[PDB]
Amino acid sequence: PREIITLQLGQCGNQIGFEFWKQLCAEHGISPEGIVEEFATEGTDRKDVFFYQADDEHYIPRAVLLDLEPRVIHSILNSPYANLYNPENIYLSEHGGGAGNNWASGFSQGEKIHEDIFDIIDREADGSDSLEGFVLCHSIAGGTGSGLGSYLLERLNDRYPKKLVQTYSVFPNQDEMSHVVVQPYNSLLTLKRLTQNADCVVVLDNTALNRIATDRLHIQNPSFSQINQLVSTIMSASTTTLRYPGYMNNDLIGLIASLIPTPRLHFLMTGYTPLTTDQSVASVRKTTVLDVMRRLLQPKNVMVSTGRDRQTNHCYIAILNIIQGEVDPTQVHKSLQRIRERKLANFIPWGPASIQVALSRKSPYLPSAHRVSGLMMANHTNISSLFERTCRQYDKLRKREAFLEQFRKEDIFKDNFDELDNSREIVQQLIDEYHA
Amino acid sequence: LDVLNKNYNLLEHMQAMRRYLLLGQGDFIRHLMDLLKPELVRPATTLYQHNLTGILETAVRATNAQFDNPEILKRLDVRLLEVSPGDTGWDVFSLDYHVDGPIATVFTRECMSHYLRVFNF
Amino acid sequence: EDDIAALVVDNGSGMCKAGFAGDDAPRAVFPSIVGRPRHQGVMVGMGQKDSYVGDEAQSKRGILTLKYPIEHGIVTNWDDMEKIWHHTFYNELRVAPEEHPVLLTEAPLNPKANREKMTQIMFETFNTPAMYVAIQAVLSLYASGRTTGIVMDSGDGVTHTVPIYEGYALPHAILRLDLAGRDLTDYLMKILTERGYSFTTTAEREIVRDIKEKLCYVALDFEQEMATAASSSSLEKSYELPDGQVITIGNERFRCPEALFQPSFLGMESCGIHETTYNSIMKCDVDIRKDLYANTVLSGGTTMYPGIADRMQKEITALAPSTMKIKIIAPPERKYSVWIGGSILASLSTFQQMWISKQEYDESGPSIVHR
Repeated sequence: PREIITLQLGQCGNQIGFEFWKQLCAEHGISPEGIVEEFATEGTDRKDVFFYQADDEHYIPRAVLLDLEPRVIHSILNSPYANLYNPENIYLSEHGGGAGNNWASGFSQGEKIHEDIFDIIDREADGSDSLEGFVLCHSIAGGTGSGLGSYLLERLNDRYPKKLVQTYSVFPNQDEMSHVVVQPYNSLLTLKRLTQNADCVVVLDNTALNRIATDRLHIQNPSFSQINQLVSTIMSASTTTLRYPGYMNNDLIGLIASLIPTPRLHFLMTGYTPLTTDQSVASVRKTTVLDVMRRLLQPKNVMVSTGRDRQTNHCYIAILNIIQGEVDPTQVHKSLQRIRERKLANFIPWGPASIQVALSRKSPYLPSAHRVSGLMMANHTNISSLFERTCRQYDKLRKREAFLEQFRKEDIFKDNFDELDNSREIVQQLIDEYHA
Repeated sequence: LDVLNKNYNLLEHMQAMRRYLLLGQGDFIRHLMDLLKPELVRPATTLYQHNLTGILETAVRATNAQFDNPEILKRLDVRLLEVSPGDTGWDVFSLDYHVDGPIATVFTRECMSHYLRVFNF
Repeated sequence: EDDIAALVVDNGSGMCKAGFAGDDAPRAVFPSIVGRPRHQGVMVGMGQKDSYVGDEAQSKRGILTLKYPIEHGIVTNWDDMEKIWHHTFYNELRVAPEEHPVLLTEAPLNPKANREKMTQIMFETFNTPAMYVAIQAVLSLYASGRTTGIVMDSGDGVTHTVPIYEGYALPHAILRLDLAGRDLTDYLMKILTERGYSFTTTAEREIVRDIKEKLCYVALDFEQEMATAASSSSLEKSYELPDGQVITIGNERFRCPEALFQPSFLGMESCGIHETTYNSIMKCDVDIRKDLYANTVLSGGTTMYPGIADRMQKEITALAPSTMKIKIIAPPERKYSVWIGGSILASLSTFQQMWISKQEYDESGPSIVHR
């Protein structure tokens, strides 16, 4: 019916998808090894849209996880949520990889394991006779998720041409350049494949993570154990129309169709306010829906590093405001009434704009059926500031003679560096041209 | 009001018809309308009905594992018009909520005749 | 009136028995259960509801969550005990308890603070004009004739041994024994697997409680009945069911009433039913002990067996002295024998100055239950 195959790949893409499947059992009322609660069918009306359909009421995840590093998968099998995963769909015990840290490693390893990489991931494709598409849950940081992920964006474009492609990709961190220095090279090589060899992306910045991780979360030493908490909730938040029973844009080709203006303009800004557990003691007094979307357009919950004074000459075109759970829908048109009076979104002068709001009932659970949740999927034309940030860090590195002799020994014979530079400037010029 | 709750589930069928003629839950109708399009693109014939009951019944089992318990699948059917076979084939298909006994006390002839009209739009 | 215009509520040890007075059979009996669906969503098969109680909760058990207000024969929670009282008054009978005086029961050994709790519930929420707190022990004895003698409470819950002398019970003789009918149905389950027959749902485990009172019989002299079973007599019965499970009995025909006198089959060192009968009479006054042996009355759901009157007679004579005239008075019905005693007490010639009304509750609080 609407079966999606997630493509978890890389050192960071496997960990953000590990707790994504772990989030799904707590809201479906199911255990990874059994069914102890009856809340799975009376409370939740649809479960076989991301999981594989049941053979013994055991909803297998439709997931594949490949990585060159064996460290990310050795921290999985000792956890009690790995018995839900199957040891025959992806790998058996003692799976390995390369050495290995290179963008050209996984780019060259795709055609030497070409027979095996297109054998076991295609067995899940013909399980349903109407496949939705493929989401590449991969990474941009490092050479593991960026090297091999650029290969599958090409060969799955023609072997599966009538399928939706759209990824939840995480952006790397640009604070210092000591541990990694190959960061401007492997990022722009995948970013070219994300626009012409891929339809849509969902950007997730790393410098904006610790802006939120010290905002309300109150940590002193930033660890990697907090990167899975902001990411796994908004992943399950994006499929609330798709997993839980909704009516309009209840498919993944429903939501993405109403937000993309044009190809190579698909970078969607994400926002999510409620992350604090001591808000729970004051949501008993009928906290309404009239105050939760006034702060979405206000740049506080954003996960995109952008300029603060660059929003006057940029214009919103498509903005999504997803409320979940208890909505009190007699005032949801009242919340959309107050949008035109502030004009917090700059509107495009050539065409109409749209503020789309939708709702779906959440899990039968006490932290879910009590507190209001707001998921934002914006589309603003100030996203070229990240593309100006990455390009200015790209041409400055090529004048310092950095990784021009250390990178072209394997499988690179011609200069494909300006092939990425002009196509990035094509994106940056067509964005500002789009508001005439 | 308590004899319907023990035997007939009268006002439960009030919520139930909203899922099909008013299209409350979309997964019942999207997995329908996906499977229903390869038949609606051709003009309708005499042999149009016997496949539509089979495409209704395999659409309600891909989306359900507990809906066999109530008495709703026997009180909903496929309604089709008397239109000549030289049409596009899209406007002939509709679903209707059937009534037999005490559910026909609360549902007379004027109710579903208006529900055909709200269905077509 | 109160011959017909008074309600007899017999809150038993697992079943609530409501009905108007003057009858010899209760109106509506069902097991006392409540059910809470912890969240909402869609409700299929039955109506959209935030709380299924009573008979709409017995059809959905793996769909609902189960809760017993009466465990060990004593009320453990007072919110769901009132919810069944709301269910019996307004849904299964549909009469307002604001003009009709209400006759409700209690345990013989419950504290006074519990007895003050149930007076506060009936006056405020249901607004009864008058009521009376009566023990279940005195109602079954009044249905057996005069109000002197000892009753053998063995229901679904905890066995009570209450000796009553002419309407007044003894304070320091109410012995509490943990032998229950729910222990015997669990005892029948752990010897049915030895036959090879098991369960897969809770519904197959429910009919064992029906077979405990239907198929199993009491034989006089259990001791030769196992000796004739050792010589392979005809005592094995196999009951047939609509589904594929075939529940048979072997030597468990006579053993579940034998577990009353022999608690070693239950796996405990506790006293038998005839022993806690004998231990209760052995601390009474010595002149009224003769009046207790000749008025032994059986009551409850565990005691529902044919041929149990002469078995209790032959078992008590080995401990009691042989000069006492002992008679086991076994009524034909005994689950409902408490209810018929509450209705014949309701049709008494004089009950009008024994009413606990709204006026005395406003003037002395709930301490007027001391009487």
